[PDB]
Amino acid sequence: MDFLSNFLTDFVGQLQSPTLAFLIGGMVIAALGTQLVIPEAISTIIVFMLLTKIGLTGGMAIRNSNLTEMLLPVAFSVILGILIVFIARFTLAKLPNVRTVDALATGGLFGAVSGSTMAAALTTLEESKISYEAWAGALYPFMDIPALVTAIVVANIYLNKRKVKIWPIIEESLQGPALSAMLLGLALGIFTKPESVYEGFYDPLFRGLLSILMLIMGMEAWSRIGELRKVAQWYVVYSLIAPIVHGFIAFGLGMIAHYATGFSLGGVVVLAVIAASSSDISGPPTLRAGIPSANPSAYIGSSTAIGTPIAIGVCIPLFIGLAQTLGAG
Amino acid sequence: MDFLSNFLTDFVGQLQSPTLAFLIGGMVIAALGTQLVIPEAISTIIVFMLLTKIGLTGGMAIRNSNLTEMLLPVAFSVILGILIVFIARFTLAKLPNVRTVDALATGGLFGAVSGSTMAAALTTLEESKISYEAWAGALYPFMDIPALVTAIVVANIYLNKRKVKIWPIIEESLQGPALSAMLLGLALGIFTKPESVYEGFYDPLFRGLLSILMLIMGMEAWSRIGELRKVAQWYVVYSLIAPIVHGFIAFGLGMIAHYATGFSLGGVVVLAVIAASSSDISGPPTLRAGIPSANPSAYIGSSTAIGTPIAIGVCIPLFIGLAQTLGAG
Amino acid sequence: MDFLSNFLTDFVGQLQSPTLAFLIGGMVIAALGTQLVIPEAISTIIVFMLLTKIGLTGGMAIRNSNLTEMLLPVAFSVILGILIVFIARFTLAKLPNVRTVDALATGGLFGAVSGSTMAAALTTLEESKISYEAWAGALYPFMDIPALVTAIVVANIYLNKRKVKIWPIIEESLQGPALSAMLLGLALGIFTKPESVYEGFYDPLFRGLLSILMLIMGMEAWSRIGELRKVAQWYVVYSLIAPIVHGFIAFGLGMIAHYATGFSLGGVVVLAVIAASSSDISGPPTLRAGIPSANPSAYIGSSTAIGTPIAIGVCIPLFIGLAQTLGAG
Amino acid sequence: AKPANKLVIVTEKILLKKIAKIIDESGAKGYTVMNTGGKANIKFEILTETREMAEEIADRVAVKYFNDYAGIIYICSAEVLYGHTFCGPEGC
Amino acid sequence: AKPANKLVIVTEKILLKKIAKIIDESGAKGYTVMNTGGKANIKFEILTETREMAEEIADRVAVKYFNDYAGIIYICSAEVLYGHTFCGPEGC
Amino acid sequence: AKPANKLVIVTEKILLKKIAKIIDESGAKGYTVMNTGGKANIKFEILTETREMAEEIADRVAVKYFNDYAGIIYICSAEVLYGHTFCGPEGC
Repeated sequence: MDFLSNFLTDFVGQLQSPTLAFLIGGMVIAALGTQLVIPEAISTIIVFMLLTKIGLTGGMAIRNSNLTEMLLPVAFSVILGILIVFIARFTLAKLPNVRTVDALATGGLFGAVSGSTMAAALTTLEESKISYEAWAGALYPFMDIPALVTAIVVANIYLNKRKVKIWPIIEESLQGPALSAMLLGLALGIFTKPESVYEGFYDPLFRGLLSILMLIMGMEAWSRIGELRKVAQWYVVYSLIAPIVHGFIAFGLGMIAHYATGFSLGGVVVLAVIAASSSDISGPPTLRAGIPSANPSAYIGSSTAIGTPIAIGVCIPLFIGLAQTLGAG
Repeated sequence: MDFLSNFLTDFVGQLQSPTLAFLIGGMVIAALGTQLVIPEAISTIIVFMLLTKIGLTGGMAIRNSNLTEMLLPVAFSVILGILIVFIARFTLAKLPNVRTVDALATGGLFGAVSGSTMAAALTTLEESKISYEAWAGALYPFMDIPALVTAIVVANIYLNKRKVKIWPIIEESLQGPALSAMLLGLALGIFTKPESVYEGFYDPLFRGLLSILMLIMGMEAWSRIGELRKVAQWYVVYSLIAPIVHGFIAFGLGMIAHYATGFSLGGVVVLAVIAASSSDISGPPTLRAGIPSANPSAYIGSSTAIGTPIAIGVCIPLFIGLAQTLGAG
Repeated sequence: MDFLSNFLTDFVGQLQSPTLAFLIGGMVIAALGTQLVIPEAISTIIVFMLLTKIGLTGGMAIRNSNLTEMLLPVAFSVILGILIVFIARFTLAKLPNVRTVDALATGGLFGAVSGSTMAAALTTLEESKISYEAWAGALYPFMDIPALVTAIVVANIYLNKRKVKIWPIIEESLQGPALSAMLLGLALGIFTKPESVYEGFYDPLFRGLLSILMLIMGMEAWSRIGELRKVAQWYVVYSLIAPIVHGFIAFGLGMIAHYATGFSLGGVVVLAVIAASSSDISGPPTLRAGIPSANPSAYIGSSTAIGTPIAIGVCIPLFIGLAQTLGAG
Repeated sequence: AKPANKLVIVTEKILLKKIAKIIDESGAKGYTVMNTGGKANIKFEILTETREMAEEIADRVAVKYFNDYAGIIYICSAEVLYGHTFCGPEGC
Repeated sequence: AKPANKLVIVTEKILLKKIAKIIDESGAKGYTVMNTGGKANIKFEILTETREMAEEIADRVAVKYFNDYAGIIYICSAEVLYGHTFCGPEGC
Repeated sequence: AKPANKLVIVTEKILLKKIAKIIDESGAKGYTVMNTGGKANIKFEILTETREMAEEIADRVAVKYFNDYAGIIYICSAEVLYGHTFCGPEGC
């Protein structure tokens, strides 16, 4: 049976990792009233460089691996991203005081993927000596894009009925920053050979630049908290429980691919964590330009301030611990 | 019977290299209409860091190598940069509709050197296991500076005829950005010992930062393309054939040093590529402040959009293939 | 009889090191009239990244070492920071034409700590194969903060008598930029485990970013020099001699801990250099917001232009040479 | 010495590529966009010969984005001294 | 259009978090701060309904920071066209 | 207050160090330069006591760089409230 004795030790290990320590450390200094600011120019280039590596590592892995082995987990990521958004449409969009336009916006971010949470799952898996598929990092675009597009399409359809086109929605969402960079990383990885520039400039300092960005998110997450208390009380209950619910559905779907194909038991952890994670880098900018009517405090503050720490501190130890007690680990 | 089959593989290898793949990838995403922009603050510091490494390796090699052996190839670089500018004066400046002010400006950029093309020649040479002189990277200042100065001096003299001073032209060009950064790298390398800071912070991610800069040039090259089709039809014919002609003259001069002195057959490839390359970092800003009357679309768009891809995709495989069929390779 | 011949070789070695060569190289290009500028966005993130590494290495050293072995050297840093500021109160603040508000401000910067000079002492010590305490990098906050706070407290008290709150003085100084970043690095190092992100992103390119910052300081040091000749003639005499006097007091106090505790003879060199150094990164901004009436050119120009080169070119070779002739080296 | 109206549009940075389309389609002979803070933002500066043309850009932006996004637009009276795109081929 | 007075404050960057406190405490419904060089600096742009309130912010900054720091503040008359926080709940 | 003329010069970034020489040689008591986006321009803000002095800076820039470079300069009327370099040792 599952045990929580090692979960607390694993939970603390996530609490001390630079991905979450900097995010928490940013909250502490911002609460204390620090005047430190990271210039917007550096923040813009960090977002591009973090996702180019994600696109690159998802490109050199999709061309080096058999496509027939990675079609069912990819088909599950596409299904999962769409399913999570619709869950918020029938669960979060029906509480007493919750705007349906805001419920779809926050459902889209929770259905999308978090680069920091996904990068923390791969780091924690190898530190636990659990083997995972090398192309698990290529699942980022197959859950992010379908989740963002679904949120915009359903919300716009709901808005039209309250007094339709998908391609203009897709092309405007996908061509924006932080989403074209990942495709650029994808296109270069699949066709070209960026191994010389990926392992020398994009890989070694990817997690270094991530720590700076979590500090930016952590510092601003203090402002979102308290501003998130001015909308509704159901965006805190959802952001606390949805990552657990989304991950458990992902884990169940991962087992179907684990028995149908040779999907490793340590690879369903990535699929579970990739679904529990709520996007905070390429999600908010995409939903802001796709659903302008949505309050950009009930879906940015509910996925960055509460969405990411839970999916990175309570989900990763839970699913890795669940994989260890269920098989290889 | 020598075969061109290896040229196509080498041409494809150059097409997939990060120096050219990012430049081509920048054109593709910009054509698709991406909103991804690299902030001007990052672009300014990339130019300084890319040219400091060129200066640092150009100084740490001048003081570590015998000056007697390198004087003739260095002397040839000075004559080569001046000769190329005058070639455009009597070849491109005599076309039906071509302004002599613009022809001198584009001749100066094509006579100057390109860090993205020179760095690709050294990378491709070592991938082919062709030994080159360690100070071949010190030829950048000895061709770039004479070429830019010659264009400014000759164009100003031509302008005065329609209604002269060399030192004010030199000092204003030399003290601008992207040119004083190299001299700072040159002075530190020759006198000081920057080896600790060069191989830890200037060498390892020089080629990584180059990829970002090529993406910037590639994205903006789409705007220059089409804007170059409205000035004249001869800036495309020139920028396509001039790198081949400039390199073949450099190769012939390089073989003179290969017989007069011990200049390696892999060193004439650098001398040939360094002449075929068209400057796109320290070239346009210097000519903009030196020849304001020149149109900054017939000499920036003719050297960044067509000048560099030809000199990096069609010239490097051609000369390396020429060196392999001529001797050691 | 001890010889000064090796001091000249060590002084030349400091003259050629990248920490001082870039600072001198910045003056040379600025004097020659370069237009090269480092964007303010990059300069803002360099300061944060240089001090986070200083804070990080001061946290991973405190928790890894016995506290009883560092109580006296740390207590000496607190005493030294306060003592140096008061020295300028009774020595520099009594010259014919010297404002007492400015004298306290420059006393605070000279009593504080320089991250560049401290980083050059550790680098030079290992080049001389002199073992030093691994937690010597943790002495930066225990003298920088008391020195800056003392300068603000004494000057403000002097201002009130010349015609109030004590705690806001500390919290306003401590929560500003370049000082909260160091504490952020301190808190993460002591509690969390940032070894993965420190040794891969913060340590390997710490001195590389330092060279750029010294270039920034070197370029602006030309402007401070020459304008510093319009305030008083005693700010040059003090800045030339105070680092020698401050270091020799530090050496005497540090040598007391060498017999009282197990403080290594190579650790008093750090304590001597750390006191001879004058703060130029986190010092000027703190004193500007703490003592607005102080001229921010008789204490910035007297500690960045003259304070740092003397403490990094004439102090480090002197104290390292002194330790070698006194014992282990 | 040519009267002009300085229309200033301060909005969010997400509308950089959308407001500029409205400005260009309105016949404005060049604009000026720059970064802007505040508790991130952008600042437009469109110089229009006549007020009716400045209000034409103002109306087409407020009724399209100001309902969902946050911004303020104001007009200042400025006198253009020299400009090639503004003051025709010979003027000012 | 609603008449307004545009108070511009150009000071040092160290006063970004101190001057903005004076603006907010004075009842100004939104300001505009951006990076600025010059001879490092910052530029404020506060739109106030009345001149007496624009000068109120002016006095509270000059007598508090201009004696020690360097700065210049000036008022320009601009007409606000569209704005939600400025023109009340319904206006302009 | 003290009346003043706000001369604004918008040019290319390459002329940052050349136009500033014209401003300083003209006796202007400090200028205000800042970056401007778009895809690389700069924006100057010079406050002059009289129009005859603002046009002197305008004359020496347009006839020297506007023939080859692209730019636009305009004058706005603003009243200086507080300033040490502008309003002498005690004024305004």
